[PDB]
Amino acid sequence: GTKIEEGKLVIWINGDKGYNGLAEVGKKFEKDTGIKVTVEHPDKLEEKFPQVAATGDGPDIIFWAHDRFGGYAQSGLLAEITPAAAFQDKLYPFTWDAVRYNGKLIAYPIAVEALSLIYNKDLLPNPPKTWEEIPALDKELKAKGKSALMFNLQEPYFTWPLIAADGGYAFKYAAGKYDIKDVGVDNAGAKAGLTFLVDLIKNKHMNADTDYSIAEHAFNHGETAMTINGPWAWSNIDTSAVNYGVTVLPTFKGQPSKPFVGVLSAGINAASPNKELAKEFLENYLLTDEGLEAVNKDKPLGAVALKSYEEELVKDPRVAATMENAQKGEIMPNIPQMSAFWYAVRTAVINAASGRQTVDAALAAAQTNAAAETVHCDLQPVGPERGEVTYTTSQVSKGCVAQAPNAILEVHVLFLEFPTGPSQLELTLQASKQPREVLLVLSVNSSVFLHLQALGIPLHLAYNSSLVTFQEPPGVNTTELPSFPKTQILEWAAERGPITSAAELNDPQSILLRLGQAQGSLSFCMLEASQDMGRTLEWRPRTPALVRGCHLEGVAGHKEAHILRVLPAGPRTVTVKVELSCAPGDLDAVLILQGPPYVSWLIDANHNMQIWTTGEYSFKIFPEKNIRGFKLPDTPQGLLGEARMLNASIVASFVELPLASIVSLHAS
Ligand SMILES: OC[C@H]1O[C@H](O[C@H]2[C@H](O)[C@@H](O)[C@@H](O)O[C@@H]2CO)[C@H](O)[C@@H](O)[C@@H]1O
Ligand SMILES: *[C@@H]1O[C@H](CO)[C@@H](O)[C@H](O)[C@H]1NC(C)=O
Repeated sequence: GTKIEEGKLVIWINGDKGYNGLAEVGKKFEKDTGIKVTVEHPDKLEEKFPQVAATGDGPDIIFWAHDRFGGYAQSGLLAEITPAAAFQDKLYPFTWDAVRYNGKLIAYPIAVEALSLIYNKDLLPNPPKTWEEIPALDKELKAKGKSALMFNLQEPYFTWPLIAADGGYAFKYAAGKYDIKDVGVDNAGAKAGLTFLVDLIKNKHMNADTDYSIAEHAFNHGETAMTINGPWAWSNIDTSAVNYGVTVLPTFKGQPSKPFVGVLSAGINAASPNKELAKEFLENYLLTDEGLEAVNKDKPLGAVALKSYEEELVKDPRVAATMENAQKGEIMPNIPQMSAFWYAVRTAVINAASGRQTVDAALAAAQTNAAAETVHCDLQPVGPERGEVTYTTSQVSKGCVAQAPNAILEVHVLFLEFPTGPSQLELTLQASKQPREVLLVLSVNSSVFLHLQALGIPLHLAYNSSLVTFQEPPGVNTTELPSFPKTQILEWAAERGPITSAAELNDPQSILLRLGQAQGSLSFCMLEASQDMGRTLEWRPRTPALVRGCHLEGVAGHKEAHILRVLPAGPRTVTVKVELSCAPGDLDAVLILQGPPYVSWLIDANHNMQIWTTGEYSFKIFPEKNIRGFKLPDTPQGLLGEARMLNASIVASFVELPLASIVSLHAS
């Protein structure tokens, strides 16, 4: 995972999309502006983004169907989109409606996705028009060693068209609003579609464990005559020798299959310093005939939101079929509750298809699990002038800690990466309790002025003399760092001695390295993503956390709530420093500290404020006096509600951080 860096763009998009073409567009944008663009497709990126954006990192731009973005915007994780009317006129209005949340545009619409029925012409010159005739057809095809239909059953998105065919829906829309207390997952028609699916699996016309890979591999090799998929899937079929047609989904109970219409959208991370660059890229490069053509060449986008290129794409009969099915379905709601809904429906379908539940029990349960938490406010990013949060953590982008029994020399490796320009770094090596000599290998990404503190350590240095400049240089204990890739640097260093710790740090402001603190028993040091270095390494990153806040409506008086939520495995004391500036002589404020059960809080504040925490807390002035905490809500909205209970009209600070040792908050 590439961290955010000012002057560059990170982009997340699902692994089934045309990220190759999108990266091509990024190479164009880089050529023009000199801004590099890194496109990646992490697994479950839609569930990862909300957690990662709150820490300040994550992609500058996230690509996903609109249904999720509402959630993100409720948590204050997306910047407001303010395109010029001239640009707004270039895309269809309804695609803008998809990205409308509380009157604000939260993303850019890209494409319009809808599932279609893909069939093999050689196997099925005349594909059935109804679900009901599929079984009778699968008998005939199984006689020939084939199957009628195979599509992904592990995601409710693919099976929804049949559930919704009769009276099935997610959230009823009326009076210009979605009613979150009205859900149509457990109704009769949904039960009928899902019961017909369960009847297909029950008769061995489909395999309950079939997934995306199984269905794609099966259809591309001619094992099955039919599959259900979206535009993105046509490319891999083109490579295959299969002669395929793309047409309207079958009817169920005489009614057309209603797929959920998605709108591939690009949201701009509220933690991004490159917002203006992301708007430039999305508006003037990605959304053009050329850009959308480059992406669509890799993986078809379906119908694009951009009108000029849509007028060309509609000439594709496959896109025409996508539109035909989309016209019969329902654009997904974009509300924050959709996530929960999806989870529920998922576990329902699965459990109902595996036989663990009856359709009735599975769907009733779905209706109950879809219930979402109470929302107390819409969070909003807070600017630097209002508040700033800096912290020290033990977590690293990549890291490893290991023990070296009997080793006469131990090796520590640091892969340090910095943005453009000279950077300043403080590095301190802390001696272990007692003669073992140490090797420090530090490779740097740019020029760095370094304060190295190593006291009573028989230390050897390995670095680049041209990039690293010392405030206090040593004369003799130095080795010129060879220019290898990182893995080869690790092996080169291992040729001198075993590696006890290694870490890749992005734009570190300060670093502390503790010798002889090796945790557990691990003899080989292997880099793992998002590793917790424990006591071995503690560093202060330069990028600050994402601070958020809001106003709690219907709450009298002026009372500020400052919330810090530490994210999740042993007893840990988090130091929390609070500096409130321009605070009135008498200020009513509360500090809410939420974290796992194993976290104690050590509080130091320049102001006298209420204290509301989990676990236990102690003031920095009274180390050994322990005050037991309360049981606090786990969710962000839960904590906001706890703030409302405390008569807080204004949430001044809201921060979410992982595995933090020290946390300094500042608010004015
Ligand atoms: O199944 C739950 C899932 O449904 C939708 O995800 C789609 C997505 O819209 C398509 O672009 C493509 O990636 O297929 C996905 C299903 O595998 C929702 O957009 C998503 O929020 C939800 O998790
Ligand atoms: C530092 O590394 C990051 C990612 O590895 C890269 O984007 C950036 O350009 C590098 N800095 C320099 C000065 O090359």
